[PDB]
Amino acid sequence: GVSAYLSRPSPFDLFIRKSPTITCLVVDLAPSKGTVNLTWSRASGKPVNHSTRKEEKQRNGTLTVTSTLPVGTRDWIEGETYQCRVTHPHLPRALMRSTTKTSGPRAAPEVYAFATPEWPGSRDKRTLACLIQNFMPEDISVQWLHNEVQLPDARHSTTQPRKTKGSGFFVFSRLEVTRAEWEQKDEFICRAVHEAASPSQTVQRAVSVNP
Amino acid sequence: GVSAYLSRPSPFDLFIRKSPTITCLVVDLAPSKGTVNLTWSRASGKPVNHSTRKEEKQRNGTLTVTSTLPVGTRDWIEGETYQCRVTHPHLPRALMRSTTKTSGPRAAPEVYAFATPEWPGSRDKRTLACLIQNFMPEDISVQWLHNEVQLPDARHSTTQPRKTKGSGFFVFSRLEVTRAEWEQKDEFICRAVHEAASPSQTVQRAVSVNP
Amino acid sequence: DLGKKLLEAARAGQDDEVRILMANGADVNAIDHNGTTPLHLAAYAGHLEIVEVLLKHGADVNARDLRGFTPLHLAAIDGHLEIVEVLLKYGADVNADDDYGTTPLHLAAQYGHMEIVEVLLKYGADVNAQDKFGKTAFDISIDNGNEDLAEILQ
Amino acid sequence: GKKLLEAARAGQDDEVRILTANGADVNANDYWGHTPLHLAAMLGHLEIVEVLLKNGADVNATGNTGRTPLHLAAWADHLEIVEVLLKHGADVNAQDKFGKTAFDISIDNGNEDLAEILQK
Amino acid sequence: DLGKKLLEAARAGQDDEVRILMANGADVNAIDHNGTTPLHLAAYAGHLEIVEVLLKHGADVNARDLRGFTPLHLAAIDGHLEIVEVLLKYGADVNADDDYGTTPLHLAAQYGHMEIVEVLLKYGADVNAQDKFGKTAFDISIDNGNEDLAEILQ
Amino acid sequence: GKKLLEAARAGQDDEVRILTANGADVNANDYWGHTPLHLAAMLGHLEIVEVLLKNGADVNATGNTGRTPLHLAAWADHLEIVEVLLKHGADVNAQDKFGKTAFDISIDNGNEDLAEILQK
Ligand SMILES: *[C@@H]1O[C@H](CO)[C@@H](O[C@@H]2O[C@H](CO)[C@@H](O[C@@H]3O[C@H](CO)[C@@H](O)[C@H](O)[C@@H]3O)[C@H](O)[C@H]2NC(C)=O)[C@H](O)[C@H]1NC(C)=O
Ligand SMILES: *[C@@H]1O[C@H](CO)[C@@H](O[C@@H]2O[C@H](CO)[C@@H](O[C@@H]3O[C@H](CO)[C@@H](O)[C@H](O)[C@@H]3O)[C@H](O)[C@H]2NC(C)=O)[C@H](O)[C@H]1NC(C)=O
Ligand SMILES: *[C@@H]1O[C@H](CO[C@@H]2O[C@@H](C)[C@@H](O)[C@@H](O)[C@@H]2O)[C@@H](O[C@@H]2O[C@H](CO)[C@@H](O)[C@H](O)[C@H]2NC(C)=O)[C@H](O)[C@H]1NC(C)=O
Repeated sequence: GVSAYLSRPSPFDLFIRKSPTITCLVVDLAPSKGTVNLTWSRASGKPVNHSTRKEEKQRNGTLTVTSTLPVGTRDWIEGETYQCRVTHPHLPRALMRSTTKTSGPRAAPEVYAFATPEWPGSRDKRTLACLIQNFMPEDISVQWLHNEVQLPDARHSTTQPRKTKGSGFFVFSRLEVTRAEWEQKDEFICRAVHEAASPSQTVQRAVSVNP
Repeated sequence: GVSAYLSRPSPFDLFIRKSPTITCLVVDLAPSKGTVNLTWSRASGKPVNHSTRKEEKQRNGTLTVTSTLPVGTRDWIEGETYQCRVTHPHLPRALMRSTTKTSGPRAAPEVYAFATPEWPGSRDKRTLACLIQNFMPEDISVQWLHNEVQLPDARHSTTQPRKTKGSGFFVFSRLEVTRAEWEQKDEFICRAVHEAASPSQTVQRAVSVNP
Repeated sequence: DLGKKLLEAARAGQDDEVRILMANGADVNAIDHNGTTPLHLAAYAGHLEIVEVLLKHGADVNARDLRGFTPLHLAAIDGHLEIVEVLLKYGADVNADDDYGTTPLHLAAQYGHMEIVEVLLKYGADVNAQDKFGKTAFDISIDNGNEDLAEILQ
Repeated sequence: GKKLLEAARAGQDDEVRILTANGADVNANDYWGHTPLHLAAMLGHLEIVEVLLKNGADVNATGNTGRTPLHLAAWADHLEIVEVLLKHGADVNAQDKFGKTAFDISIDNGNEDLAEILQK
Repeated sequence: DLGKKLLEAARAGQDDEVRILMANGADVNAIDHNGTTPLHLAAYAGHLEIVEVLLKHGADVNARDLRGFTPLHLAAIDGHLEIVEVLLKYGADVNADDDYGTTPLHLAAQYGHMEIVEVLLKYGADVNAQDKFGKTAFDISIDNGNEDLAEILQ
Repeated sequence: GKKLLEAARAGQDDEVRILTANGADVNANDYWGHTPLHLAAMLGHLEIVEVLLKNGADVNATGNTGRTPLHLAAWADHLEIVEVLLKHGADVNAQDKFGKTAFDISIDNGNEDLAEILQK
């Protein structure tokens, strides 16, 4: 009952933070006293950096162990492959997960943003929506911005990338805003970080609550 | 690689078609010799109607088997629990899946529809988006309508129901429309079928490509 | 406005409040966001005595919500036999269709209300009425398991 | 008074407890004449079945169909709830309208592990 | 219009087509949906000759797109040394910051362009400038494995 | 001429075939000096390794780190590809800058089931 996952860097970490990382997440549903070990290796054999390891036992009694390995921006876009080999004493066979740069057609995102009308009960709250469509590959980062201030990721929910009925991928983003926020400044910006958006890897769109 | 799934009746089938059904889906990644059997039974022991079975072998080699059972409306809304058992000669145990009416707080959906601006290339096509939010429980059916015609489901894409941290679930629907269509009539309607939309279990919003 | 509380009054069943609000000028055909009228809500909730008050005072008996529901549809769903009669005596379209071709006979068959289907039949309900999915009210009762009802669905 | 029926289905653990302090009927019947004990046994909510047991619900309560909490727990393959209801005392030979016992259900559904708990 | 064709011509390297479009009155500082000027694209794509021509026609050397990139940012990313020098000679801001705090020195360190780094430092680049995540170009080079470049950055 | 590299990495088989027929170099090299064959073996695309073999791809091509296509196939724990590559005359005793064979790589990864193939 052990699972392991390896992710590509987020476009935000790679282009905005300029510090890409990959994370090996291991989720043990029923943990024994043995300690999980996560080892890193590159396909070329060139040396891995020093990873960071995190450990948390959740309320349902499961253990989540993560290892975050810094990668090189050069090595990632030039196609290096990284593997994470997981060994635990009570696991009969090792689990290995790999990751590498995305492949296939490359399309820049299209961004549109909307604002819901004033519901009588929602006098002091409004819902803003963002449509990000027709991009490839599927990896993308979504951000909400107000008064030149990044809003926390917890304030909006972004759907998982889905293949369009036509061409590309599309995500949606839902964000609630308060009357105090739009009265201070009635301008909210939805920003997408995506590799295929040239030249700056960002596309954005603004929306106002008041017409 | 054998998995089984058992769904509740779609709100569309139960409230609109007036013919609620439950479907048992089995996907076998490596089909070995032997017949898959799917059997139904009710918790009260009352008889079940006659079901329909469908089989289909995809390109990758996998077998997909389905059994759809008609259920009664009064039956379902009064809390009858149904159970699907999947048997194959080369499976160690049998597989069992169960389904019953939704539970918990009940809240009617809010529906908002939006239209994307015209783009130089996409002058003959354009994208409509629908936000259905703050609904409980999580089962929802989404439909787009134009000129008293229900558009085929293959023309739109609807996101999985996602929970706003505090108040209800939300879905999004993306529909591409053609210039031929909005020139015939610039009224496109996004309708939701949901239990708690009282008294008719439908909530809707209209959108126009041009004001 | 006053129309809001009339809608809320008719749904809750507050008979005297409906009369008080109507006397004060409330619109007997006020609608909410789905086109629902107080006659719809009173027929759905089963308040015969508000149904009659609204009908005598100019409430549209064949009003349709955004789905195409007339009050008779909702009365057949919630199985309110006397409301079905009074609605029909006041000129309710017994063969009214919603956007999907659903007639009151379809819904009464779905929820197994034999007493309602024969009142509808008495008032000329079309046994052959087909929803846009191609199913008569006979088919709906068969698929919902009311074979005892499908016998009289001709 | 029948808000405990909806809560037993929903699995609201502590809701059930406050609903019994106010003395919601532990033998309230749904459309299928089944008590909140049936429903919690059917849907696998074990803490709940115990508080209904502590508050004095009939372990051998019968629905319209003659089915006890044991029947519904066997049908749903919730092995522990069967043991608990047995420990608190249930008629294993109780039949239903169609002539079946919890053991007959276990044979029809093919749970030998359940059948072994029942015949011992 | 002319701005769209000039942006495409400036990106593709279409040398004579930039001149014809500007002869037709194309705005040398035309912008697209994300604020990108033709100078941005010419600097990004490495077209030094078009970069020079655009500057000679009054192109804003410090133009910023919606992220806050100047053409110097882009020339630093792709490592076009001669374009960085011409941008600086025409008055580019070496310490230009984006909406996240990223200077050209940050981008040169991320992509390991040592000789870009030397020139930017010769023109007064703040080695101590932090992005809004609290990191200097020294930090960025270390996080990217360019430890040989980190010795020049402290 | 290096669209074959991305086509080998992406794994679109028919896309590879048509590029190879037009004469695209089967010994094209990425930033690390690896052919389309390296990427196909590493990414577990057996179907393409054979098409490349038909086109005569060097099975012992050395990357900039001195790794053969066999090295990466063992690194990725791809059993059948390794024996295919070995059948086409792979050099087992080749070593990288580190000084490692595919065997050493299965020893580091603890893949003795594949180390048997290399032992065998
Ligand atoms: C309680 O038990 C559930 C088992 O149902 C466990 O939830 C599991 O949580 C992990 C993350 O801790 C999920 O894995 C990964 O989630 C990330 C989210 O960013 C995603 O990137 C990965 O692709 C992967 O999905 C896993 O999906 C989830 N499992 C299920 C069935 O939901 C966990 O032990 C406990 N739950 C929580 C919320 O802690
Ligand atoms: C290749 O074989 C796979 C068999 O797995 C076929 O895909 C499978 O299709 C079924 C039906 O949609 C999927 O069921 C769905 O599963 C999700 C969870 O994964 C569940 O939430 C949904 O309710 C639904 O039951 C099944 O998972 C899916 N497997 C996947 C992920 O591939 C596939 O169609 C075949 N491809 C072709 C066209 O050859
Ligand atoms: C598939 O199973 C059905 C159901 O029979 C039950 O299924 C078992 C898995 C188990 O639950 C037992 O209680 C039953 O045996 C079979 O339908 C039966 O078919 C026979 C002859 O056709 C008939 O006499 C029974 O009355 C049927 N029972 C029902 C409920 O319809 C069916 O034959 C099985 N098919 C295959 C290919 O095995």
